[PDB]
Amino acid sequence: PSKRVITIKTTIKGIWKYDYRQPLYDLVHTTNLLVTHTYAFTKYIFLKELATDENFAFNELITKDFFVEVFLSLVSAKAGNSERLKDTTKRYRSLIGKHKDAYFEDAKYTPISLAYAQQIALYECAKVQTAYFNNMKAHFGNRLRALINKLFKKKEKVESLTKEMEANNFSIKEIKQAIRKNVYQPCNQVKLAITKKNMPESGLLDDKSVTQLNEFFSMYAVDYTFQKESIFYDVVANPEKHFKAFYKLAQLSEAYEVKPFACFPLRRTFIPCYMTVDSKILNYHILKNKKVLKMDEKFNAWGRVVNLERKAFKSQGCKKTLHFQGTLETDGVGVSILKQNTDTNRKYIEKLEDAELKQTLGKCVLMDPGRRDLLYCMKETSRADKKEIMIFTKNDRSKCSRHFRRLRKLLQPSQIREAETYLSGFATKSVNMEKFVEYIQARASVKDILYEYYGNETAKSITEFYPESQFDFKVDQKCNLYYENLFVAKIRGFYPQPEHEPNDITLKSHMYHTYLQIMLNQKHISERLNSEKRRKIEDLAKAILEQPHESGHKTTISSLLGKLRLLPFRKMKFSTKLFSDNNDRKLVKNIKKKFGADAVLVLGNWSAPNTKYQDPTRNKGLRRMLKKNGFPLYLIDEFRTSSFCPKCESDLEKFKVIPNPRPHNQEKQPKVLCHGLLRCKNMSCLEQQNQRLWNRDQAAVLNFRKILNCLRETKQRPPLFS
Amino acid sequence: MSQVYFDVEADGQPIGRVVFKLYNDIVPKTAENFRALCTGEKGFGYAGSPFHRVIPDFMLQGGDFTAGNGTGGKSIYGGKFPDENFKKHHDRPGLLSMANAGPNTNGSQFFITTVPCPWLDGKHVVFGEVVDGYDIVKKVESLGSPSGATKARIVVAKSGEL
RNA sequence: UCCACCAAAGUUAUCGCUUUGGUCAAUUAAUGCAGAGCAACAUCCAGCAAACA
DNA sequence: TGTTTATCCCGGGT
DNA sequence: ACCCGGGATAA
Ligand SMILES: [Zn+2]
Repeated sequence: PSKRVITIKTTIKGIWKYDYRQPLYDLVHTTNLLVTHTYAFTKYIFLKELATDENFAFNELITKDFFVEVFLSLVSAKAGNSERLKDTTKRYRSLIGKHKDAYFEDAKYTPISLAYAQQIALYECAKVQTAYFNNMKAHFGNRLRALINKLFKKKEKVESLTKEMEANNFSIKEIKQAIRKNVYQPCNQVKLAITKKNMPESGLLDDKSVTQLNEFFSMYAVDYTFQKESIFYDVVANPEKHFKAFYKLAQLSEAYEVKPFACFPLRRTFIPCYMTVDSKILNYHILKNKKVLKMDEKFNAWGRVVNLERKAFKSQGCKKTLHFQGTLETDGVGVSILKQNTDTNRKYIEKLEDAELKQTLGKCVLMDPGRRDLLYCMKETSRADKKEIMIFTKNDRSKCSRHFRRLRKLLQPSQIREAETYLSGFATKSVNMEKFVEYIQARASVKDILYEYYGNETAKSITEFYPESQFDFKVDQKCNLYYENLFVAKIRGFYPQPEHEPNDITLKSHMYHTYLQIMLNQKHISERLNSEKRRKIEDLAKAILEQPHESGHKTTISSLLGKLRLLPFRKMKFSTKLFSDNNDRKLVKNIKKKFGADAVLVLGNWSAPNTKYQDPTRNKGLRRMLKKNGFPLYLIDEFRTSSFCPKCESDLEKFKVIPNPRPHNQEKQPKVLCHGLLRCKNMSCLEQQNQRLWNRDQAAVLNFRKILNCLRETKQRPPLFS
Repeated sequence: MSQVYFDVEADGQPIGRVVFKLYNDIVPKTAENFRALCTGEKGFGYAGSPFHRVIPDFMLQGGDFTAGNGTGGKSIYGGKFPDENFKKHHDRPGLLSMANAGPNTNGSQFFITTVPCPWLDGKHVVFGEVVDGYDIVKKVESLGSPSGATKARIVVAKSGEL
């Protein structure tokens, strides 16, 4: 049978035994560091050779072995067996050592001692290579297109033509036609010529641009040609031949000031990243063992650290053929447990036929994928006097994300924000050697504090991020007790109160003491305080009763408890993942509820004019989820389904101008024409019993219903929407 | 009209008994919930619930049988039940009412009034009044402080129905 | 780069519109749900500050 | 895009 | 002398 893998999310608090928690913190917090350097150092090398001689053939260096050697060079260990070294390994080590001293001096890095690191580099480095390939596939072709757009000077020509036609006073239709023909057809011809490795027609590009195309083509071999007459497809099919071409394209883009994009992937996040903890890694690093661990003893060794009796570790899946193979991933807070069934040893609704289309009578639900509203769903049986409509907005799905962003931004210490601002002042995606060195120096200067701040969950914390800070308990309008921003609990029996009349401060001090006592009893708060701190806090609370008026005890308690404000960023990421999963489940449940299990989904494509190729719209992602839940899904053309009035097929137009709701665009454009509201140009609607108003999504779904009816009756798309 | 009794101990020393008579006819749901909690037949009850809050001349409070600090408690019908009615007013001392965080947030916690509370009318449900042991109520109140903290630990040692 | 959800009315299938009533686990918590079975996770990166009409 | 597990040599310590 | 790491390589 084919190999398949499943993953289960868990927390270290639930599955990991306490005795072996601290060593893991030492492992991950180290690995995430080395891996980061394993990226930067690599790029450093690629900048020292290419900057000196572009003829350097670094394409061979893009392999897992080179990344493994780079990772090992950052680890100090006893000398090994030089006789068994391979020639490729010798060359890689010599190349690394050529710049090792310079890179260490620039980054102020010291070789970290880590025995048995060989078994670790094989995993993380395997991902590093994956970063180099996929990234190119994700950015090469598109970026190439952008360069062409800059080579053709598309924007300048469009602006000049727009000004000329405004002087001539042409209408919108005429201007758009003139552009789409005169300015685009030559651009399409040039793009096709570049795609088929052919120089574009002379006269469409100036010398300063033809030289760029010639230089870009010089990178490839004389006899090499793009597979299937498509450079875009060739890049995906044979990425190995475009690394040098991709680097040259990035250099040209930087020369032309295109939007920055990282040619060489780099790990910039300071939060510890997930790493794979293999049985061997567990044996040699977590268990601190000093002998071989075979497969037979693999499960026995694993059981000494984690509780295999938990619900997550046991078998799962149909016939329970998926078994846990002693391999998992973790970043020190969250854990992804992997299970596998194999050993570890190495269609558009318009194209449906009658027999298919006519089976959904009364079951089709038309979905408009709004840019702001993720889905606007209307059942084909909906009536004007009996609405059957649902709305799923992107804001609802991003509620947790925005909440966590606000929490992170509000709780950011002054030092941390200053360091982040200083670091961001240095360009990172640029391939310039000097700028990269400056960025490395800045990162080395700021890491000492950034890693400490973002590693507060597991790493030691000694900096006073909140000096001279006073925190007092407060209760919101919903009877929730907060310290400064931490949630303590909900006092559901707090509303009954007399007329306050704050006659004495001692009563307020007693209330503060009661709130402190309530807070200290919480399970999720006590565990965050060590025994000495808890005893000191209890002593201060006792003293407060003797001297309630004095604020020194409150200040001391606040200073002691200041540690609580350090956000558990990894816990925040885990909560975000859980919230996303729960929101998807909620969407599925709501769809099944308000429309029933018989709902059949019809989804639009885009609001832009008609296109007949890839067009990588984001909706392609969402469709993956719905089909996995059992909802039939079909596509319907949308390019012209929002231009005509459903009532009488007349033209629709935006008529209401409202203040711009987007804060970053208000100053640049205080008022904008409403997009979600439309009116029909025909005035006879008033006789039916002003113009008839419509919502963009409502009109789109009505047009989709009309198209579906036309397909059912005549098996052809309406000419109006064609 | 169900009648219930509590035997109260402070720091392990019994202090007396208090008897409440409920308004089953006018407030059936709240009275039934209070009776069920007192009996403890469903598996939980006020038995051992501390008097975590006592404001002298204002109120006594209790019924937190899961945290003992005012954050716990749950009714037999679930975590919350809608407010029943406000046909009774806090016009006399010794009236028993349900504690809540706001409109339609009644749980299992309860409070006993010691003075007229006209301002509480229309916001809390009253479902019974003290028929005996008001002296014990005053004795318990004397151990409280304006901030609500009690000078000594006070718990409902026993609860039952007559 | 701020914006939780449902319903009545201005209102005609009326908007990042307006006036009301209802919804809540709040959360720096928990692997999630059903009522013992199910559930892809991670590095890079596009998110938007618009890369292809 | 990926989801590890064995074998061999020699320098050092008892 | 003889056994125990620890790196390196390989499928
Ligand atoms: Zn019309």
